[PDB]
Amino acid sequence: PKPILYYDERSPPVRSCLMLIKLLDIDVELRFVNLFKGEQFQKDFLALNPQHSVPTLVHGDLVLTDSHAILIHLAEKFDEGGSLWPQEHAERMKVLNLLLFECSFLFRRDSDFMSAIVRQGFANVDVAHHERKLTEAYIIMERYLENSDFMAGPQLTLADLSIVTTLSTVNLMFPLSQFPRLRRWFTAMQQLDAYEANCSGLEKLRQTMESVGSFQFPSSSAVV
Amino acid sequence: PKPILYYDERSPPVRSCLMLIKLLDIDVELRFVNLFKGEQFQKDFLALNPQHSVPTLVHGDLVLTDSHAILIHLAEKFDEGGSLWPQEHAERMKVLNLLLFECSFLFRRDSDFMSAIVRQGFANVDVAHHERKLTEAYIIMERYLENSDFMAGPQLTLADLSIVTTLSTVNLMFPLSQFPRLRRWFTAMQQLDAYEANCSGLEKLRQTMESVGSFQFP
Ligand SMILES: Cc1ccc(C(C)(C)C)cc1S(=O)(=O)Nc1ccccc1C(=O)O
Ligand SMILES: Cc1ccc(C(C)(C)C)cc1S(=O)(=O)Nc1ccccc1C(=O)O
Ligand SMILES: Cc1ccc(C(C)(C)C)cc1S(=O)(=O)Nc1ccccc1C(=O)O
Ligand SMILES: [Cl-]
Repeated sequence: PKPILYYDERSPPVRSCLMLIKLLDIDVELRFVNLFKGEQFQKDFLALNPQHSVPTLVHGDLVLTDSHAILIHLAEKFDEGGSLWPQEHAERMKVLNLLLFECSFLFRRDSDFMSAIVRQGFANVDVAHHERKLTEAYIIMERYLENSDFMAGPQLTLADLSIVTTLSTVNLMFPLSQFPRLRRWFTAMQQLDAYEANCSGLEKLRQTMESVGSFQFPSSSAVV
Repeated sequence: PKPILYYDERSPPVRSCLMLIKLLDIDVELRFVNLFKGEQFQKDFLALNPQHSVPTLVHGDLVLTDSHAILIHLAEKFDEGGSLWPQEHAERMKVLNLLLFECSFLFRRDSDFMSAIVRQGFANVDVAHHERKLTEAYIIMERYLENSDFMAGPQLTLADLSIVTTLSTVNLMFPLSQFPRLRRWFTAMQQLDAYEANCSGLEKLRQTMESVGSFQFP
């Protein structure tokens, strides 16, 4: 039975899974869950995933409710032996470490910022506070890229797929002018055929956020 | 060379690593980084871990900056063939899925609440708001425990070690009396010899929070 992905492409973690699915040419059934309308609280979806979150993957009996587990599972089943989720223990641990950075730091802070916009309206958000917190994430990623060409080493890994979607979302608001390594890396990610899977949901998120938050992202910020 | 763990045992994720180290008899060099004094910001540690977070593990050339990577790494290096980090793919994915629940949901929400105390003062925290957020996490774990004795299945895994330390920290404020499966699970975890590794840091966190929060837990 082929994998089933419950998804809303506005979510950066969803887009990371879509990028991997395109990159590896995985045949997956897509089932849309509209987060803006609250469909993640439908009784049947809640029973499947009590965290009421996307992405959620159903693959046979296996139910995964975190993008980072979905990325690892799909890499192991469809990029077996490959370099996205590298074979050598230390290289694999490096990728895992950066996946968890994305979960615990970059996504956490972007989520905090974007949900404050939705709850309060942009005009009432402490933007300087969130600018400091997300600039710190930029600094950390710049450090990682000062030591290696991609996030977790010399070649593309799951860490880049996980991080680039949330980075592109942060960068709707906050420019990368002061971060040359992160700009070079982001530009390189944008040249990948798989990055096409990030573009549509990023734009839909931009539209939804501007509407719900009553504001406009500065057009000059996003690297394009 | 033996692993080096940079730690402050007030941190629940740190305590999860301490529990695994005791559980597996890992010879580790502990290096205390006093988070209350901001030692995670001095130049050499920042250069080591720009996230300025504990636990941080240095094992040869490998530098891990997240408790869940540290748990997996130590289980793979020191408990190959064990049930804590099971080899079968579906079981391993299930443990991984719960480790990420701890990171993304349970710890995130407990960190939100505790941060609010430190930043705003306990007297100014919207306790009802955080009670709702953390009770939702209790509800989810109760569902996870519906038909299995542990978080990720019939046996103790890394997921239980990760979750129990944060759970004990949430439980400083919010009791478990309404969640029968979760309360029984927690009592069972407290019977593990390895759980002794959680006790000191939990008490030190309580004391530090009550001092800085200018308050006193229930
Ligand atoms: C991850 C995510 C999914 C869906 C959305 C929209 C439906 C708003 C387009 C936004 C985001 S987001 O990355 O911008 N973060 C939030 C923003 C607002 C509210 C909640 C969150 C959250 O993460 O829970
Ligand atoms: C990460 C951290 C930093 C500083 C502290 C001291 C209170 C000891 C200064 C504790 C922690 S902690 O690791 O002990 N957990 C939290 C406790 C309070 C607020 C936030 C957190 C959190 O992690 O977010
Ligand atoms: C199914 C399996 C069997 C044997 C192994 C090893 C011999 C490599 C331990 C690994 C796996 S696994 O494909 O499920 N592995 C990981 C999953 C999540 C995070 C890290 C790993 C990892 O391998 O380090
Ligand atoms: Cl593989």
